[PDB]
Amino acid sequence: SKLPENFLWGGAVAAHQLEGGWQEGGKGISVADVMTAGRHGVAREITAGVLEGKYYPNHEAIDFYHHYKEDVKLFAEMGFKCFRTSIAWTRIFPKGDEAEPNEAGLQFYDDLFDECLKYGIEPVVTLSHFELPYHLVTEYGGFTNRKVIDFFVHFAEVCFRRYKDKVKYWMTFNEINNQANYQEDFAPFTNSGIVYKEGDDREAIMYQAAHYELVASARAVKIGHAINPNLNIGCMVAMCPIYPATCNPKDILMAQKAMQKRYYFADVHVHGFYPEHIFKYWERKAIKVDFTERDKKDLFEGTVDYIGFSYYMSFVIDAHRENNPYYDYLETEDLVKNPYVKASDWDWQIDPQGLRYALNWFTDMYHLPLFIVQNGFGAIDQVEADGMVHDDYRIDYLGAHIKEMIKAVDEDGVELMGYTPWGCIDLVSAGTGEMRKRYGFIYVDKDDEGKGTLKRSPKLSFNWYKEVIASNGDDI
Amino acid sequence: AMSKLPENFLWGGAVAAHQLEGGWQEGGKGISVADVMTAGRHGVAREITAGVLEGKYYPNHEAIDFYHHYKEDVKLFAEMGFKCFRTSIAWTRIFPKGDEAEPNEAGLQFYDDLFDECLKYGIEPVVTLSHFELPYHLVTEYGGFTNRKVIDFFVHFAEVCFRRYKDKVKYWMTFNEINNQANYQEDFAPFTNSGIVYKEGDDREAIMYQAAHYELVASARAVKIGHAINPNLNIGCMVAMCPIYPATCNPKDILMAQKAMQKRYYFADVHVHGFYPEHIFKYWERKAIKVDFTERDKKDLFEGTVDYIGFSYYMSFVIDAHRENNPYYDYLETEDLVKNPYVKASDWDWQIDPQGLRYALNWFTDMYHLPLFIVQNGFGAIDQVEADGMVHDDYRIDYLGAHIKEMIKAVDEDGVELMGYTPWGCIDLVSAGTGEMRKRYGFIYVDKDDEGKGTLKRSPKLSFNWYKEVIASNGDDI
Ligand SMILES: O=P(O)(O)OC[C@H]1O[C@@H](OC[C@H]2O[C@@H](O)[C@H](O)[C@@H](O)[C@@H]2O)[C@H](O)[C@@H](O)[C@@H]1O
Ligand SMILES: O=P(O)(O)OC[C@H]1O[C@@H](OC[C@H]2O[C@@H](O)[C@H](O)[C@@H](O)[C@@H]2O)[C@H](O)[C@@H](O)[C@@H]1O
Repeated sequence: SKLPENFLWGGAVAAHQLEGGWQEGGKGISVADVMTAGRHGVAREITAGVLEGKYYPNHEAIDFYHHYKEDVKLFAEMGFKCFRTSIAWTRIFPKGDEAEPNEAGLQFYDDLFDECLKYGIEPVVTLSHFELPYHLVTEYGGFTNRKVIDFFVHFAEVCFRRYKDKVKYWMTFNEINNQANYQEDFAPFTNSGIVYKEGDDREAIMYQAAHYELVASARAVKIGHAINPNLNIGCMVAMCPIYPATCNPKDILMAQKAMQKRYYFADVHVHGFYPEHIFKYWERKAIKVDFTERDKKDLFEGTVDYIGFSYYMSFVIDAHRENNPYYDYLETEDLVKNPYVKASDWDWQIDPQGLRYALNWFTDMYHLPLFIVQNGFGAIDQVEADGMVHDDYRIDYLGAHIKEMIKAVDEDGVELMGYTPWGCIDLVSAGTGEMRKRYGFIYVDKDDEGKGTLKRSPKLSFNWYKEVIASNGDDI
Repeated sequence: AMSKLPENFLWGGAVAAHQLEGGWQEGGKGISVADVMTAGRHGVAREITAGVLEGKYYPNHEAIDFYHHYKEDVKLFAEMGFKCFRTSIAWTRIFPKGDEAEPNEAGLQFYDDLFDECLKYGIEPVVTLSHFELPYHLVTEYGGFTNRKVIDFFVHFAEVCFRRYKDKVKYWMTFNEINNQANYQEDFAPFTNSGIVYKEGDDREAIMYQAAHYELVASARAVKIGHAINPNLNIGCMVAMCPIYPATCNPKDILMAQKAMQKRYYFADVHVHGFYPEHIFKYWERKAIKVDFTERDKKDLFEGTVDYIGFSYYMSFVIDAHRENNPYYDYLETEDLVKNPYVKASDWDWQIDPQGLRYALNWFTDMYHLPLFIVQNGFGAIDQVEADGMVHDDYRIDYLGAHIKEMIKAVDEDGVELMGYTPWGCIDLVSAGTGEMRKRYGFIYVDKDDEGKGTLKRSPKLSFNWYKEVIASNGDDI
């Protein structure tokens, strides 16, 4: 085979997107519990707490909390070699600032992790995934507050210890670089728990939180390895490679400066220091960041073991916008459409070839092992009279990507730990809080009005993926 | 009130021993590879003759007699106010055949006198150990750098120079533009980079990779002994940086660009990181290229990484996926590249893209986080002397000006770490590619034509006083 024997095939999810039981076992209100439903072309509403008259899809989600044994069993039917999820911060520390963790909460993950380990499924765990306690947001302002660093490090330490011999693979902060787009409220609210107000420099406040998180990460990495040196602790960034529209030298420069801005987090996770261009940017913009000598030391001592990343699409930038003499990157303004590729009904361009670019790029910059912890295809699914979703459009997409990651390993020589398709069981979509935007090999009976039996049934892609794993990639 | 560039920025001018020196037999200097290369023209290759052949014109034999003129010439460098001066040590001046037990004293003394003369004016020498001029005996007798035995010979040479000049030269580089031979389809680079003489049947690519590996090992070893002799020496690598742009956002074009860069600059990853990128090893399998490569070599490479990246910039390239039957995205420099439709070009069809210099600087910075040194940049054009007795080379001034502006942006806005800036061919010399005098790069005009005649008189061009003023104001006033 072309992939190494122990290659980690699996499937990915996040606590707040699937678990449900948002109030069970003392679980506290998380940022996710206050975001209402939306849709393609309509933003999710972020409320000042749980308001009457609103629908909050994450509250009940797909009730994985009461269903996990049945679902894990399916994951084992496909033959997962691993399973990625996050530990819900608000199940361990309801409000965030407690001196002691919620035991019921630790127990739930004990029970979940034991369940996977029965079938030989190695857990892969993300510490923060879009679900910090909503209390740290109201009470402290989220990761704008330096003291929240220690709250995260407490939470991580607790988690490392309880699971030091059950969980081999960890990631600190989910897609730490989504907030690179400070222009809208989603990323800053979910990466970082930032609610903006009048006169706030949104960009300035984003960089501070990002810095606190990068520093929280480096401290957590360090502490993990002390507890169990064998732990593998990685970072996690959303990779959307950014292509220059043409060989016009300005487009070229725009592309390079955009990548630099979108992925400086990686350089810090990896090299242990900020690149010079960020400081130059801050000076230019008069952005001041609370950045200490101790921070600088934590960052250099807390670099990651591998890079985990999501991949769904690629972008294209050009130099069309004038009044940009410094070549700033505006995610909401500088991006144009790639004429050479197709897209989803949500307009996420489909570019499997970009997965290979990405893998090569990470490899060339960083020379660390890599882990595709999210890749997937969100689409409308229908049920055929035969009772099964025939999702060949999903199979085609996953398929084309696998073929490219294999080329990268076999022809290019990148070290890739594994591959984890995203939303492996139908779940509440992050960007939209939509059920109708489905990603799973497994269909869950529930719609965007929250009606349905919630019964699960396999999709056409279920057996397909099963054969993929069993063939270790030789059968696409 | 500070400048955008550091106060100790190393402004200077660059050349190579075999293109200006002459005295190609003086002091027992041996025949080098350049001494058997005839003169050419744009479109017409120089001829690589087997030995020095009667009835053939070899322009490097006399060049501009800098060997006799150096003192007055260095005086001109001082007049413009150079902070540094870059040249190479002619290998064949130290080891005429290359395999001697003991070095040549007269050759050593020459560079002693030359370096002394620079320092009399406060000009810091920047030295390149191998610059397209290895001993020709090593070609005929050993097969050049295709022979593991030449690693030793080179390191012995590096060692002698490091010793002799350990308190005179602070800035060194090992192999000039070591990556040119990435273009192995044509004879030039492989023969100048590496002393390779191909015959019918050769796997040109495979042989290039071997010589390159040996030079990379020889480079690591030189770095290590240089530092042992004096840990303060700055010893760098030297690569030709022609950045390679994808034609369009077609993913296939994007990938051709990334893979081309990977192919053309792996040299740098080795110099900097101290090991090969995996993609090379993978590539070598697909091609069944066998490279003689010991654990000892592994160790040397990993331990002799460089202090800084010296590079040359002249232009940007463009690539696309138009070529058929390339399912693995191999890179052929003579076939995959297309013209940039957005820029202008010199009379020798070199494209002018100063913004590409800024891209280059960020690329090195992003990949390697080392100090960079722009050690060659220049504009080759036809000069004519006006009635005031001076060449009015505004074209040159404009070219250099534009590049300098971009590099300032890289520093002042992008934060790259740049040690200095060395316009190439600061004095009119014999060109690499063509062995031409008419392709002038200089701030200083040398009266000598392509038929070998002229008084060899030196005189300032208009750019002379321009550069002087660029330096005096540390780039403030371009
Ligand atoms: O549910 P969604 O909206 O389809 O998102 C998919 C899945 O991937 C990750 O985020 C997806 C993307 O959402 C935006 O922030 C940007 O377009 C991208 O940067 C980002 O990758 C999340 O990890 C996950 O929770 C999402 O459900
Ligand atoms: O060949 P020229 O006109 O002298 O210009 C090159 C000059 O700078 C450096 O570049 C070498 C060039 O040789 C050509 O054959 C290639 O096509 C170019 O890509 C390459 O840059 C040399 O280091 C120097 O010796 C040359 O004089």
